[PDB]
Amino acid sequence: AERGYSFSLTTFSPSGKLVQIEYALAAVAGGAPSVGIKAANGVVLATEKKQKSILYDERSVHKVEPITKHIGLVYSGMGPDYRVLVHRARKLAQQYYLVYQEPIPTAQLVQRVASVMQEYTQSGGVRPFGVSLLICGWNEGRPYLFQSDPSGAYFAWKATAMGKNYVNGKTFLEKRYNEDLELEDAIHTAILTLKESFEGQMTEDNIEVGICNEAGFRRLTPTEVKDYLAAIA
Amino acid sequence: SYDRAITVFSPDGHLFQVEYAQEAVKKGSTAVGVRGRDIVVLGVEKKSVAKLQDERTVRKICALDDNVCMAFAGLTADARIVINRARVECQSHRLTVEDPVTVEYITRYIASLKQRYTQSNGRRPFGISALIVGFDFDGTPRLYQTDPSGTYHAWKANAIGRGAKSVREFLEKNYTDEAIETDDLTIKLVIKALLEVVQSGGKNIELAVMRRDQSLKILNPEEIEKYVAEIEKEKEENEKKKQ
Amino acid sequence: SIMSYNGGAVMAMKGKNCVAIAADRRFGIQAQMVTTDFQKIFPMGDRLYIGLAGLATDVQTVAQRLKFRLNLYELKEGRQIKPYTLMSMVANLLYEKRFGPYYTEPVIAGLDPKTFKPFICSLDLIGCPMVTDDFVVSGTCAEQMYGMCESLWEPNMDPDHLFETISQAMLNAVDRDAVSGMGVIVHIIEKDKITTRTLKARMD
Amino acid sequence: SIMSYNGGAVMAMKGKNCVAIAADRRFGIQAQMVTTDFQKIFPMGDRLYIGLAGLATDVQTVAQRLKFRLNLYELKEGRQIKPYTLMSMVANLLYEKRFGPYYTEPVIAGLDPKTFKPFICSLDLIGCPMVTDDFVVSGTCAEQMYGMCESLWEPNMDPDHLFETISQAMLNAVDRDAVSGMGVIVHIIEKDKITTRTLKARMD
Amino acid sequence: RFSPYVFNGGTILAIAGEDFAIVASDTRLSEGFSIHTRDSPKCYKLTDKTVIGCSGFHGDCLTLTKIIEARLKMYKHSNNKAMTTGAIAAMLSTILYSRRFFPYYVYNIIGGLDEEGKGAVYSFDPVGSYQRDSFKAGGSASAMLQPLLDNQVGFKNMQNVEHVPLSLDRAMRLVKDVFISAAERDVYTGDALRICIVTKEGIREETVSLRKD
Amino acid sequence: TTTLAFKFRHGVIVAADSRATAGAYIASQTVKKVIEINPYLLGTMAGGAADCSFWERLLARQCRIYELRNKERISVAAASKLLANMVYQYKGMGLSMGTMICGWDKRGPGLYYVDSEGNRISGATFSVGSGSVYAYGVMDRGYSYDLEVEQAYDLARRAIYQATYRDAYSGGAVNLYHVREDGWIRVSSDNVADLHEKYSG
Amino acid sequence: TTTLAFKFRHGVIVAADSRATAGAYIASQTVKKVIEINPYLLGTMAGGAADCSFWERLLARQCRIYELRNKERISVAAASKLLANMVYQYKGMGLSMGTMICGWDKRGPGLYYVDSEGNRISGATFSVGSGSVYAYGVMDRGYSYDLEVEQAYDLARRAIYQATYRDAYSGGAVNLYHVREDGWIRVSSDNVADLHEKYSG
Amino acid sequence: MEYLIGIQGPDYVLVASDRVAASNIVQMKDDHDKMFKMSEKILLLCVGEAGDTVQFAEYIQKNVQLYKMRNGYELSPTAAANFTRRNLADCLRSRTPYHVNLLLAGYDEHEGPALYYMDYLAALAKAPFAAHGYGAFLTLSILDRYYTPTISRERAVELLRKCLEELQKRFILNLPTFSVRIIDKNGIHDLDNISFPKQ
Amino acid sequence: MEYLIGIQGPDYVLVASDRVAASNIVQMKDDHDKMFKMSEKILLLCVGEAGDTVQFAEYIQKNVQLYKMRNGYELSPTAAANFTRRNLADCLRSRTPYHVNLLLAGYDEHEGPALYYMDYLAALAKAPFAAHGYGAFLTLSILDRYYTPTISRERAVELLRKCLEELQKRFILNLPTFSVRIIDKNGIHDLDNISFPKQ
Ligand SMILES: *[C@](O)([C@H](C)CO)[C@H](CC(C)C)NC(=O)[C@H](Cc1ccccc1)NC(=O)[C@H](CC(C)C)NC(=O)[C@H](CCc1ccccc1)NC(=O)CN1CCOCC1
Ligand SMILES: CC(C)C[C@H](NC(=O)[C@H](CCc1ccccc1)NC(=O)CN1CCOCC1)C(=O)N[C@@H](Cc1ccccc1)C(=O)N[C@@H](CC(C)C)[C@@H](O)[C@H](C)CO
Repeated sequence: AERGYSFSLTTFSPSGKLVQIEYALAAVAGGAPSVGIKAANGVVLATEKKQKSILYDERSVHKVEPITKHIGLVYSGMGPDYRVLVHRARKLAQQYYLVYQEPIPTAQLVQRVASVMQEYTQSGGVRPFGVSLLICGWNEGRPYLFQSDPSGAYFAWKATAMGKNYVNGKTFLEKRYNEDLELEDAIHTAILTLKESFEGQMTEDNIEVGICNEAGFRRLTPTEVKDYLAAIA
Repeated sequence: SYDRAITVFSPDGHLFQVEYAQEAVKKGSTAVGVRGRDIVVLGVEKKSVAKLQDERTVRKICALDDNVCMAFAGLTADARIVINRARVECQSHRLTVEDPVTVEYITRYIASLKQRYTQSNGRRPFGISALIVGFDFDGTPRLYQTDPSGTYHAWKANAIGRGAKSVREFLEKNYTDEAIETDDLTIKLVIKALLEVVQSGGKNIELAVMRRDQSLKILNPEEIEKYVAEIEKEKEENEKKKQ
Repeated sequence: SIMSYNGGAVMAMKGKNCVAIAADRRFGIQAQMVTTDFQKIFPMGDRLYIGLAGLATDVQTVAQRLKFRLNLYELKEGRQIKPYTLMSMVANLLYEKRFGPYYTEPVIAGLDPKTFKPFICSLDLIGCPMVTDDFVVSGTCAEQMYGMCESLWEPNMDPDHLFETISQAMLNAVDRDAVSGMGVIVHIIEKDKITTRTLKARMD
Repeated sequence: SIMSYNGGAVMAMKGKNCVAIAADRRFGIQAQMVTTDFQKIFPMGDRLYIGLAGLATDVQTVAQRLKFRLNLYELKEGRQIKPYTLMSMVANLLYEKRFGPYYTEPVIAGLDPKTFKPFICSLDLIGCPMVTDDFVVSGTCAEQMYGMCESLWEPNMDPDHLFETISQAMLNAVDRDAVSGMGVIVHIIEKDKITTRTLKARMD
Repeated sequence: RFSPYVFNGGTILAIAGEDFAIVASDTRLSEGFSIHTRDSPKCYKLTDKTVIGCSGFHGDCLTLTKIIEARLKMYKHSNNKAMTTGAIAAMLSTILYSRRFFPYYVYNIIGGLDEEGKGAVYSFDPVGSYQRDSFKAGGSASAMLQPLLDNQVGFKNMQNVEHVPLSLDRAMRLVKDVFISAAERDVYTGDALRICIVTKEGIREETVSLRKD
Repeated sequence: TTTLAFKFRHGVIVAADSRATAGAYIASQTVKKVIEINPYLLGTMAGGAADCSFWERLLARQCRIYELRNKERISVAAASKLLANMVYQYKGMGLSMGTMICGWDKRGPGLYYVDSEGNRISGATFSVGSGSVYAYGVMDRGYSYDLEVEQAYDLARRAIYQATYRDAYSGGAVNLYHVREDGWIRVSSDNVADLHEKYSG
Repeated sequence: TTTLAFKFRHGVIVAADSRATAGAYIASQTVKKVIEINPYLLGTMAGGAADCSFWERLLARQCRIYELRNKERISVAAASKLLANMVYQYKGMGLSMGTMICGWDKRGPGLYYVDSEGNRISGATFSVGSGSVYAYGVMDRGYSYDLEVEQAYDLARRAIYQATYRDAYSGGAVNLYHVREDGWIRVSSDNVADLHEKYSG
Repeated sequence: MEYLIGIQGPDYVLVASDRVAASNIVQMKDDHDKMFKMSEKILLLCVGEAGDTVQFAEYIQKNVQLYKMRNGYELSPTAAANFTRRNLADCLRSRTPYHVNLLLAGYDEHEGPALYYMDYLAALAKAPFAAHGYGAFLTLSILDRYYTPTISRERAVELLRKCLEELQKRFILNLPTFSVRIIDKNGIHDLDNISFPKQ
Repeated sequence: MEYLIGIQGPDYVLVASDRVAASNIVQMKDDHDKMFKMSEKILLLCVGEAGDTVQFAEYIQKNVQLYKMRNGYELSPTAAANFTRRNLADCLRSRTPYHVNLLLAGYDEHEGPALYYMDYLAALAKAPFAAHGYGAFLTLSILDRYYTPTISRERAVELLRKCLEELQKRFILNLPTFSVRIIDKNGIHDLDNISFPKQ
């Protein structure tokens, strides 16, 4: 037999801090780094997909996930929590589509998923998610890049980074990148800003990249990543 | 749901949560009320005059029905809850019974509600006390007082909240048959009692009166200033020519 | 028939860069007329109108709940609603009552708020959408309206020919039905303006 | 039930050399009483009575047509009618309407005009005869009458005990029925005389 | 479709005397045009002071009986006293009305002694309407039994007769008589008559015989 | 339908609409609902179209044969009684028919209401049809035996008009006849669309 | 059933028969159709016996609890409203029940009619039951607010009597109660058989 | 819906009926007459179905008149009553039954005043007083309460007034005016219509 | 069967109802009131089913009063009308639907006089004048014939009299007296009951 704890596991400290959310962010700023860049004609998501053994099959589990035909996801933090959030996001998108017969605006999906994440900072007997999400999309002509943190808050980004060394990556993007870039250029500076932390020979299997132009969202093949990771092409 | 015992007994036989709620009532703005022959008056103290705040939206005196009015002391939000539930009950009584409502009845309802919140799982006692005032059919003017515990009584005159013992003592020493023999005299008694604890003003005092088969009437600061002028005049024509 | 209890007629027509929507004005109970100024066309935003024919109560109720969801939509999202989107919204709203349906057959007419592309559709009482390029009708005199529309409608009509066409269609269809009429109202909507007229009609 | 429309009660009892026949006096339509002096017992000659309970119209009609045929019989033949003969006559008359029957259940009580031998019978609405040596009942309160008769009736009763018996039976049966009553009439007939009495009864 | 009711016949009678109470019934259980059993009394002993008669649909009779038993026990456990007759009457009323929209097809007559030792009858309808009587009949042959008792016990429609109170003996013979007469006309009444007499001494059971046709 | 007829000092006024429906569908708006039985006898017409037409036509035939046989004109009472008797033999068979027999008689102005149900009553004013109630309203509020001719015309015409306004199954055109001692006269036949302009502004 | 109640200067007169039928069969003639709710509150009883008895008994319970809770006696209006509200929740389920709530209130003599249908109306006089029309006749022909006590008794008793005379489902014995300011009093209980002798000769 | 009433005195019969001919929700006639002169001393008050009333009543009437012409003397009220009852009863189980309730008032040179009551099922019953229609349910009891076999025609008219006033009070139907006639040794006499100045 | 009527003037609303509470064939009350005060300037005229009328009407009433107590100001006639219409429409497809036809009269400090009409199906429609019941079928046309948007309250009362008199003439139901009230800037005013001295 089982029921559940009906009381919040996330409360205010005397200073006024929702401590569990901050600890969740501590979990976030500890996972593999992820960069996202909006580029006028598209969006790029990139992450360190560095396994831990030659025994691992990197072509089975992915960090860059599609929500629909036009929206994509990467993350920083805990894998399982991310997986849960992906399933939920996909479901939300399908609900929106069933109701309106129109692909869900990226901002809307972001808001809804953010509400879902917000629930786990107040609902009973649960901890917040140890995950920050980068959500890319192509709606109404314009490209979109969003971030959502464990508190359920969300921000719109031109470009950003999360995970380990997210500060150095943020300054890097702030300097060595700007608007009017093409998708190719954005991918380039994305793998470049990922290289600013990737301790090791960054192969085509060490990182994962997904793109989202006005032709839909998709994950880049290891071959295309190889072409890009030749410091050119 | 939240099935947790909040209000429980202490080894000395106390209900700490209820006592704490009473202490929350003690921090509230003073609220006094007196019962007269053909009028009944309720007045509330320290209204936290910021002069940038709309006075109307923060009144501590609320009407429950055409028959009954009520003032409070303590947590204002809780008071909003209790007041609304009381109004709803006042209407439901008319729905199930053709007759309106007696002051005693709605008082008993409020009290029962508070007590229910002192003995229910997952909840927490209302941090308010209430002075309920009315003129039920038969003409008899009545004033009651409630408590977070759920206890309720009838009074000739009473006070709650910030400085309640002082005004209670004052009213004890000043409640006569000579005083409150006329409407203006009863109102003046309320104003005096309030002035005996308020930070000396008149712009800090909100007073309202119910009379006979009429509706509830709130006093404008002009009329309050007039009654306070007459009170400050009677304090210099009967207390200056003898001291 | 339940639909025939109140009666009424609603029509929508397509134009060049304009669109039209018309409806009779009679509110009656079976055979008696109660009101001659009953609104059956409601604006769901600038340059987007809906027209409900059928059981008066469900007309008003569907209109109101639709305005509810619409307002919430245009609040959650920072935009006006697209015609297709509104259509799907109505479809969903109606189909939620699949086994206890509102007795009304809505007709949507408007212009794409981003573009200007004209749009007309109609729906079931259970919310099955149907988009057309010429006309859509719904009401107790649907056959008459079909009769007029199939013979009067031309493709690229200017805002003046469209008015005359939809007006003649409505008037002459309605005049062969006993429970539709007591006046006709026409909204002709274009990118720049909206023109609302009440026609000279029979009142019997 | 059609029989219960007017209500009523008819009873006949046998005696030593006498016979008895009684009936209530209420003419009512369903629940309302119209008359308190309604005749339900008719003389079909000296020392021979018939009593009809059921639908008032068919009571009167059957009585009248029976008197028709009876008169014709006593004219064609130079004699008064025998009880058995009258019974067969009624049976025939009723059965002629086998598939559209009169709604009345007749009860015949009399003395043999030649002898004096007492006689009581009853019939269906379709005319099935039933002769008894004690009592016969017909009406809306037949079960009550059976109840009284089965407990009060004795064999060789004198013209005074018979009266008391049939009177108590009728009164107490009728007083447990809502559509029977408003007075009881009793005919006690013997060779020498006929005694007609109306009892003191409840009128509610 | 399906009918949850079937009429099983049976007649029932109760008479209240000054110091006694008689509750009698036939013993025939039938269905349609057939006899289920000839040994099925409709009398049920509830307490030393109270006997109940239940006629009609046998399923509801059995059920209601067992319910009444159980609730008697409950009351006994709750108040440390036995249920008084009138109390059982009131309880039965509530129980019967509890199925106001799916009634027990049962005619109920309660016979016993009150708290002053005197006799009392309580007649019921299938949905709880009851009243106190000196004598009442119920069941199939009810309309055959009632009129005689109205005459003989109530002295109704009798001029210049004496109002002598009913003795136990005369009451007994009256019961036997009305049942014997009912067996003649009612097809649901027959086989045997069980009589239950209730006095300060307790409850006697007698068994007269009725015809078997 | 919405026919009405009332008798005053100067004869018998008869009025009707002209709408004919087959369900909610308006099949016609040009129906002559006032049948001209004789040059002195009129018959209004409401209910089943075929029923009314057939039976009143047959009534006209019968009245003509009566006129030839008795060398005199049939009375209003006799005509109404004739129609009533003919119709009564079909009672319960489903004839929907409610008519008014109007004329001038040896007893002066005559007006009878005859039902397919079996009614037959003489009276001052009468209104028959789906919109009869609405007509009854204004007609009763404006009737008098001392009405002048044009006033009576106005009253009848207006009553039928208001009737057409409220009753969904009444419309088309108000037709108006006047029955005088030397016979009846076809007073007017105004369309409702025009009467709207006349009465409103 | 056949009950009647009317209020005059000296309180509220209540009267009833006592017959109870199960079809045409008279099941009882000794039924108390005037339920004594409170020593100041009476409730007449017509229609379904079990329904009336149960619901008015429950009403009595509720009024008692009210009396204990509010430390005062329930008003006539409140009692009638209570019963009406209880009954309304079962509307359409087939409760046959028509009762009168009578008493003396802070507003003086009070009389209400309460239906199982959902009616609840105050009034001067009322008659409920199968024989209500017959009672209404004589009661209306003999009523006055300025009736003296014995006169009111005569009027009520006679009305119920005539009702029992015409109505086949009304009879037994006329019961009569009088509601005064200090409570009600059981006036009479005369059998109809005796009242016949009294009224006829 | 229609209302008939008859009150028999020692030497007279007083009869009254409503004057309303109504269909649907409207009164179509305010001077309708429900009485039929059949003899110089016999009135037939017929009420009920649409055409059945007038058809049946007129049939009976013309047959009575035919009797008078054929024989030189009129039918007695009793013979008349049984004639109508025979006709009505004969059509009861036929293809064309007449749904009519009726009263028959009459005066005989031998038997005096007489009042008869007839169900639509053709059940004939003589009575000192009777009434037809829903209004009867409100008036009969009154007639029970105040009628005496020796009542004078003035007192009878007053009683009738009590009844009609009761109709004005309790009955939901309009019924503003009433036809009132009396029958004695001098035949049928029309009385002033009992009416109530409503509007 | 019940009758309601409303006539809106330029600055007032005149409302009237019948005073009959009837069951079966008898009038059980001659002073029944069909109006419900909901605000100081709002009247609710409800009519129809047995308990549904009073239940629904009182529910709405107490809810409006609750609004007043909770907020310190009263609902506008329009807000009220849409509130009642919402409640009635919500119960339409439920287990407990209220079979009630209604009129809502009101005066707003901003929008002036207002009259509303409601089907039992909860179809709300504003009108210069309206009526409920069978009587409406006889009165509405009259209202069409004589009503003008600028009609004075005296003329409005006279028009109402024409309607009620027409009811006395054609309607088969009794309906002797009528409750009449008016609503303006000074709230609800009770007028003399239009009655017709029948009996
Ligand atoms: C009243 O109306 C006067 C007498 C007019 O009838 C009295 C008033 C009251 C308080 C006594 N009412 C009755 O007498 C009432 C008639 C009635 C019955 C049913 C519905 C509505 C009115 N009689 C009863 O209620 C009656 C009580 C007797 C005194 C025993 N009980 C019954 O008739 C039993 C059934 C009631 C019921 C059963 C199921 C659901 C709802 C209600 N009747 C039977 O059990 C036997 N029987 C079966 C076939 O014939 C009819 C009844
Ligand atoms: C084709 C039109 C012009 C005539 C119309 N006829 C018809 O409606 C015929 C009648 C067929 C029939 C069969 C068996 C028995 C009787 C009739 N029906 C059809 O033609 C076919 N339909 C099938 C489905 O839709 C409805 C009818 C009619 O009579 N309408 C009546 C109303 C009506 C009465 C009875 C039965 C059916 C309909 C009418 O207009 N009556 C007016 C007066 C007369 C003289 C025209 C008035 O009553 C006013 C206008 C209100 O309707």
